[PDB]
Amino acid sequence: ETLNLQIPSPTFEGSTGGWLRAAEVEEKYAITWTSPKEQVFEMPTGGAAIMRQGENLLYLARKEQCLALATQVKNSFKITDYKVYRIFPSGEVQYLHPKDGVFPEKVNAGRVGVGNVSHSIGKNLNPAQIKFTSKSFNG
Amino acid sequence: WLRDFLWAQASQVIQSYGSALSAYGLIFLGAHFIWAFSLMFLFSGRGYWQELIESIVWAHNKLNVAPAIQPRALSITQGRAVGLAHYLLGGIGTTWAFFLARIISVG
Amino acid sequence: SHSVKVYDTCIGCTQCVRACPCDVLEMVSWDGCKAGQIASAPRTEDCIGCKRCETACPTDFLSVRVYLGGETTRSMGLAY
Amino acid sequence: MTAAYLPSILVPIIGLIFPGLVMAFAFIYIEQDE
Amino acid sequence: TKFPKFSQALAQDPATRRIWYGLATAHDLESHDGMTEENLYQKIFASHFGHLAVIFLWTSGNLFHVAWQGNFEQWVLNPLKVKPIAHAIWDPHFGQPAVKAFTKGGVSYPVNIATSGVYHWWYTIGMRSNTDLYAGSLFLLFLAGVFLFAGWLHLQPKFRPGLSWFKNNESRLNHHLSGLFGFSSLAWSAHLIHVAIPEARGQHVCWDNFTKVAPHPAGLQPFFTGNWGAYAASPDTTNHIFGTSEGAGTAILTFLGGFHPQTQALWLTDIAHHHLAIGVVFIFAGHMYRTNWGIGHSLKEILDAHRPPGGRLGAGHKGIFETLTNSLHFQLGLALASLGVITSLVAQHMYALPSYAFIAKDYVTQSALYTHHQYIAGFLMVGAFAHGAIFFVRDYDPEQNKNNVLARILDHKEAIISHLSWVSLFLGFHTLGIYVHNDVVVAFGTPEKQILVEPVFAQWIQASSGKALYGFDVLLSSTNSVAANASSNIWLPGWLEAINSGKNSLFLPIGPGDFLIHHAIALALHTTTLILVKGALDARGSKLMPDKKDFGYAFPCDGPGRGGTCDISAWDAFYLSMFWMLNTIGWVTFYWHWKHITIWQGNAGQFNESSTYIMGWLRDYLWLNSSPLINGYNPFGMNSLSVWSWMFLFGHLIWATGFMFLISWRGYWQELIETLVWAHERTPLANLVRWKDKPVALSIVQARLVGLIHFTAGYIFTYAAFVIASTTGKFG
Amino acid sequence: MISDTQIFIALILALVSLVLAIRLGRALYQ
Amino acid sequence: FSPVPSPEGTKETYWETKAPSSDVLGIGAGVSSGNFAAASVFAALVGGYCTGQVIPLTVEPNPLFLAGSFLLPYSWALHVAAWIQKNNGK
Amino acid sequence: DVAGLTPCGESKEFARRLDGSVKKLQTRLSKYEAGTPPALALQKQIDKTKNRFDRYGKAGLLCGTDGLPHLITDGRWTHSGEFVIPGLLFLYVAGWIGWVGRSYVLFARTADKPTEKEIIIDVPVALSFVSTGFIWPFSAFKEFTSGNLIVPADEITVSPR
Ligand code: CLA
Ligand code: CLA
Ligand code: CLA
Ligand code: CLA
Ligand code: CLA
Ligand SMILES: CC1=CCCC(C)(C)[C@H]1/C=C/C(C)=C/C=C/C(C)=C/C=C/C=C(C)/C=C/C=C(C)/C=C/C1=C(C)CCCC1(C)C
Ligand SMILES: CC1=CCCC(C)(C)[C@H]1/C=C/C(C)=C/C=C/C(C)=C/C=C/C=C(C)/C=C/C=C(C)/C=C/C1=C(C)CCCC1(C)C
Ligand SMILES: CC1=C(C/C=C(\C)CCC[C@H](C)CCC[C@H](C)CCCC(C)C)C(=O)c2ccccc2C1=O
Repeated sequence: ETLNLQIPSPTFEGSTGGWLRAAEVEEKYAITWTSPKEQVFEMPTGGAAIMRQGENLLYLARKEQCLALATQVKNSFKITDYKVYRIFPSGEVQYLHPKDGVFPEKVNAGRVGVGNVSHSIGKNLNPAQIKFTSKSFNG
Repeated sequence: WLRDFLWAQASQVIQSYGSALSAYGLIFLGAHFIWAFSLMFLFSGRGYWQELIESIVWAHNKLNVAPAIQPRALSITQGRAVGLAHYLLGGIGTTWAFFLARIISVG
Repeated sequence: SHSVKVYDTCIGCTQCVRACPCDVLEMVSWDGCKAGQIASAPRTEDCIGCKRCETACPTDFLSVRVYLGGETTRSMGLAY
Repeated sequence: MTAAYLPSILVPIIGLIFPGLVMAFAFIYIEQDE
Repeated sequence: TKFPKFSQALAQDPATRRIWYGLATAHDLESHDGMTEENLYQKIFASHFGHLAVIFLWTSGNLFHVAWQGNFEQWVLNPLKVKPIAHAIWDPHFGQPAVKAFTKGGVSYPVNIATSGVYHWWYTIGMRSNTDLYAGSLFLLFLAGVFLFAGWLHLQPKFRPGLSWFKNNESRLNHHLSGLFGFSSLAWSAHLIHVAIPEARGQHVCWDNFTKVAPHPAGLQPFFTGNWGAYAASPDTTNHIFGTSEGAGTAILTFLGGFHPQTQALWLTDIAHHHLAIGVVFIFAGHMYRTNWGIGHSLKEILDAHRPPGGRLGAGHKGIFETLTNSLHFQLGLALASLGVITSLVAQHMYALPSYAFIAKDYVTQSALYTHHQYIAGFLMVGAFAHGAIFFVRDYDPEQNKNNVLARILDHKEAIISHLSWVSLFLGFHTLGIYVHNDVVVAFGTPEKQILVEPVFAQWIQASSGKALYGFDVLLSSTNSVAANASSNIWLPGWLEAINSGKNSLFLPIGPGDFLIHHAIALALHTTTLILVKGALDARGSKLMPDKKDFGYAFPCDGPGRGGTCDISAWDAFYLSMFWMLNTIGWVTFYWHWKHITIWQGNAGQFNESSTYIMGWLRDYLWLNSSPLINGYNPFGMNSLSVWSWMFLFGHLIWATGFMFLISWRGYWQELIETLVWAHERTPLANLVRWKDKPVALSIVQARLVGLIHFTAGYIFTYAAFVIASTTGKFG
Repeated sequence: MISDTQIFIALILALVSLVLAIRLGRALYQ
Repeated sequence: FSPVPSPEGTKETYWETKAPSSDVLGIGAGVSSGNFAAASVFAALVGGYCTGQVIPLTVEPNPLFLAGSFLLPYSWALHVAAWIQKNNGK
Repeated sequence: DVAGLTPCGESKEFARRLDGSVKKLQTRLSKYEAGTPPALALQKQIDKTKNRFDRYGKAGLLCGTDGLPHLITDGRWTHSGEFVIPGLLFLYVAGWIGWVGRSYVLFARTADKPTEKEIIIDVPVALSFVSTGFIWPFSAFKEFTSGNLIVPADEITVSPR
């Protein structure tokens, strides 16, 4: 499951759009995927890179940069074998996406609903009733 | 620049009424107007104008005269484009009237 | 973080989940609608507040509602 | 003017030292974790 | 990480946004973390003591700097010829031409000439020397300290008032009407009778002798006999020289009407009798409400009983008492609306009926005071509507207000907004149409084709008060009318002289230019009201954002969906109406100032002929009067109007800088700031220095506020420089 | 005219007002 | 949001009937409608007479005529109280 | 006369307006020969200026101190041709335009594609409507009393509050 750090990266000539000091002191994100070919893609941070046949690995500063590349590869090259990780400066690696092996738009058992409100949006509480009270406006 | 260029040389445009250069005198004011009118589109946002249009639509609904092409406030991009077009028209038009009345009178 | 709510008018069209750029939303099972599924927001710490989910939703007033709240490095979209 | 030395004493202090001191101490106060 | 101590959401922001938002939300105590209502009302009480102390320190400072550096004693000898000094200048950036150029006032040092009118005010109320100005400054310094101490004391645990005290409306109303309004009006009548009027008649009265010097020769015996009319006998003659004994009478309570002929100001005995009568009426007003002894009215009962039986107002005012007492924003909106109307009355009634001796001959002071109080009025009037919007969002409860006047307002809000939209368009189309018509017709050489409407309704109102200029012969103008005959014994002889001399600003003559500008002012008032009312009534919800109340008062937008929702918050309607308030006060003060400077030359016909088209306003007001201002420095030298000449340009700069925040928006600036963050991290010798807070672009709402502040500041500074320098340079 | 000693009396009372202003501000700040 | 205090003796004054309850008259709750109607007519005539006697106001007026002129606005409130009591059966 | 104004036929400043306006044209005419097109044009302007001033003098207009005609709009019948009668003419035309446009919008609602009728106008039907507007006060008032002008409050969409 865990990120094999030794995976070769896509060939790239470098750019100024990559990650900065906050990546090595706050968090960095990684994306891995399998390619059937040695083909050109566009980096979220800049110009063009070439993905190597087999397994690829990138490091990006934002999670959204990892997911923007993931949508681009899925539509352009029909690759869905992408895994997104969060990596902390302690060395600890956090698997992120897809979170339980199944993509979020496909249903899965054992997913518990978070954020679900039992009434429609117009049935919320007016601000005055919950003033100087800790009670939430969602009913 | 304020005194010896704009103020001193705007004498011919602002004193032009009743002459053949009174057209430049009118276009000077008209472009000053259009320029100011552009800032209504540049400083405002679409959501205010859509909610104002809702109350005007209500008054048309009351008299059974609502249109079948439902009125909308202009898009965010079109609001920017209308503001920029009227800004450019008013600023350039004011310079055009000032330059032409000044140099026709003195040159 | 931002706070994202899903109200029970959700028809289970999955459009918000496909539109979300930061994997905040996912689909869970629910017998309330014809599609048998409702959106859920388990990962709101990653919500940047783009409101692309709200644009995607087709119910009359949005079943998904994003409430912009406290700002973080994640919700500010800062790569520095 | 009576006590005419006072503007030449107080105006540099009020106009330079007083803002330099409040900027320095406000900067320290707003950037402390505790 | 701990500056916004009142907000844990801001104190954990890692950007520069934390500093900005923590400073801008500091006084909104209702939103601070862990705020109860008890603690909210006690902090408001103490910070009201701190504000009162700030006002007393400002007044003591003005008195001190005039006592120390001014020429009050030289001005008091010859008030029409000497120019009052505000304070001295010590600026080490000055050159010797600047030091010499500002050395006016009859003194040996550079000085600012005061436009505040405080010399005329302190002279009229009794002050004659520098030492009693200094005594007054030390008294206000002491009072400022006393109110600072009172604020600190009422935050101490035994002296913290309870919520039941803060919401005892009946007692507060009784004490504020009979003591704060009524008794202090009666005491100010006492000051005028005992000090100001004797010193207007040459006799010094101070704390050293005021118990042995009677204000009246008879002396408090006619009052205790019912012979009150003995205090009106022998008023000041029309030959009275203010400050001296020549021509002086002995009356202390008169109703002469009109102006003192030499000071061109209202009689001091009229002002003293005014404050006596106001004091008695307000003290009577302050016995209306029941406190502890069983007489008086319950406010709750009066509001509950005023439901018209025809049912046109629904449930009437039932439940309004609870909402007003609980809501501080409703209280703020009522107080600010009420205060805004008064400061507009202050501006209108002090130029037409001046009370200070030798004022109205100082044109710069009259222009500055009118402009100042009309701008304060426009700000107060905007704030009243802003806090009414905050009331509806935050404090309004629809279940305690079922079928009220408030709920029925929200039930026909669309009708009010649509009608306001109609009246604004009806005024705007035709006022702009008549102005543009006149412009084209004058430009084509044919001014006799102009549409010139005579303002007959206002001229008829002037004639009803006795103006004999339009031949209307109605009421007071008619010599044999019930109105004229009723007041023939008292006010009518003096008032008729005042209103029918063409040498003051009491009921100024009007024509077609006054008609057109009054209609423009009406359009501006309706449009500013439309944005503020639409903002208050759509604050809770609309069709674009029906759940707008869940998001608050100030939020950026709801995003690009549903067509786009920029500027959808109620705060954004405050923002949009601020431009229209500035436009409205602009049209009002431009009108006042042009009409007054043309009258002050003796060339009222220049306003009469040029005000009916817009080129007359452009060349004969802005362009013509700009020339002394923009020549304050030039390549040939400088004079004392150089500072206003600089402030004028300063005002043009800030205003234009505001455009940058209002036209260009966040996404552009955030991408620039990201290229600068990269450059700092990659530059050697500079990347040794690191930010504690991540540099980000300003927020959407913050940038709207920053652009509004820059716009407004540029507006104020530019107009202040023009109105002071043009009046000073012209002197007329 | 005003003597310098009178100016010094004004500065003493304004200093007392500054001390009371700090104490009120600290009470308000908590 | 917290209990709003009102003075002791505050009662319910909301009415949806033809006339308000007699409690809206305060201390005049027990006066009959005939007595308000006659007092209203009396106060209107005396107030109008005293007002008429001092319409040319002078520096020395009769003080009693001044005080008696205040009966004209007071008579308006008196006839409103007469209508309230007559429609309450008093 | 009214409001201290002077009838334009005897105000001397109106006479100076006419004289200065004609001298301004005559000094331009002094630079041209008799039968030339600029001379003919300026003489036509001089005649037009004189005609306008003469007509205004005999019309009952009231000039001010400036000598420019002023309009009285308080409602008196001696001055009804300056605001009240032009206003009656305006309200007839404006009510015509409103009645005719409302009639076309109600026709277009009953069409196959209602929004195609408003960008591509049915010109014979729209001309049928433009002709009907001459009796708009009676048609619109009968429309009102028959309960067909005003719609009830519960068939109108409103905001939540
Ligand atoms: C609100 C009141 C006020 C204001 C705006 C001013 C303004 C000024 N004073 Mg000051 N002054 C005041 C009250 C005030 N005075 C009082 C009450 C005294 C008597 C103790 C003095 C005594 C005084 C002296 C002795 C001198 C000045 C001078 C000056 C000038 C230069 C600034 C300076 O050196 O400050 C110095 C001012 C002080 C040391 C006095 C303390 C200032 C007050 C009491 C504090 C006010 C705080 C305010 C309410 C809130 C500020 C916070 C703000 C961010 C909201 C400037 C015109 C100088 C001058 O004449 O230069 C030409 C100078 O030498 N002043
Ligand atoms: C608010 C009041 C204020 C006051 C009293 C002064 C005072 C002065 N400025 Mg000005 N200045 C100000 C605001 C002020 N500045 C602002 C807001 C700006 C930005 C627009 C400027 C920009 C400015 C420029 C660009 C220049 C001055 C100069 C000067 C000096 C006058 C010229 C002279 O005689 O040279 C004699 C001056 C000296 C011999 C040098 C004085 C050095 C001081 C006394 C050392 C003090 C140590 C330092 C303050 C430690 C403080 C730490 C912190 C707590 C403040 C004088 C020191 C000129 C200057 O620097 O002169 C060299 C100059 O070139 N000023
Ligand atoms: C000179 C500048 C200017 C002008 C004319 C206007 C005009 C108007 N504003 Mg705007 N506004 C401005 C600046 C300006 N604003 C600025 C800077 C702000 C701050 C952001 C605002 C903010 C603002 C708000 C927030 C609101 C307004 C409203 C209004 C209306 C109020 C007056 C009225 O109802 O009837 C006056 C009508 C007119 C002046 C229209 C002019 C008639 C035209 C020019 C006809 C000419 C047709 C011509 C043949 C076309 C030629 C086209 C060519 C291609 C052939 C009106 C449309 C309010 C509104 O919409 O009320 C309903 C409203 O809610 N304005
Ligand atoms: C909604 C429109 C509107 C508004 C806000 C105002 C506002 C004002 N007018 Mg203006 N006025 C208007 C319409 C309006 N007027 C019209 C249509 C006329 C007739 C030409 C006038 C004629 C007029 C005169 C002569 C004077 C004012 C003056 C004033 C000021 C004082 C108040 C007053 O006299 O009210 C006037 C209010 C009305 C006349 C009520 C108008 C209400 C209706 C709905 C407007 C439409 C009527 C309609 C088109 C006419 C019907 C048809 C008829 C021709 C047969 C104030 C600025 C006075 C002033 O101080 O000038 C300096 C003044 O002397 N007005
Ligand atoms: C013929 C159609 C028609 C009718 C009957 C009305 C009727 C009304 N409008 Mg609406 N309106 C229309 C078209 C129409 N409008 C159009 C095309 C626009 C877009 C410019 C608007 C924009 C508009 C606004 C912004 C406002 C109104 C308002 C009003 C009301 C008061 C009168 C007024 O203010 O006029 C104002 C008229 C205009 C601003 C524009 C009219 C433009 C032309 C002259 C009319 C349309 C001609 C149309 C093409 C007819 C073709 C007929 C043919 C097919 C046979 C009234 C309910 C006001 C309101 O709600 O008051 C309560 C208001 O504030 N209207
Ligand atoms: C906005 C604000 C913020 C927070 C909330 C708030 C508190 C309510 C509010 C209030 C702010 C307020 C009210 C601020 C008030 C600020 C004030 C009143 C500041 C006064 C300063 C006076 C000084 C430094 C004079 C010192 C004189 C000296 C040392 C002379 C001494 C001497 C001389 C030479 C001669 C005599 C002998 C000696 C003694 C030797
Ligand atoms: C937004 C909002 C939401 C809900 C809460 C909220 C805060 C309450 C609200 C704010 C509302 C606001 C901000 C409301 C602002 C309301 C204002 C400014 C109301 C102005 C009222 C002025 C009046 C009635 C003048 C009357 C003069 C008269 C009768 C003179 C008469 C005359 C006399 C005697 C002498 C001359 C002759 C004549 C002419 C005969
Ligand atoms: C006034 C205004 C509107 C409302 C403006 C509208 C609805 C335009 C409607 C005007 C009429 C309907 C057409 C205008 C025709 C004119 C006579 C000129 C025509 C110019 C050519 C297009 C023909 C917005 O939608 C808006 C959106 C975003 C930022 C600012 C604003 C803004 O300021």
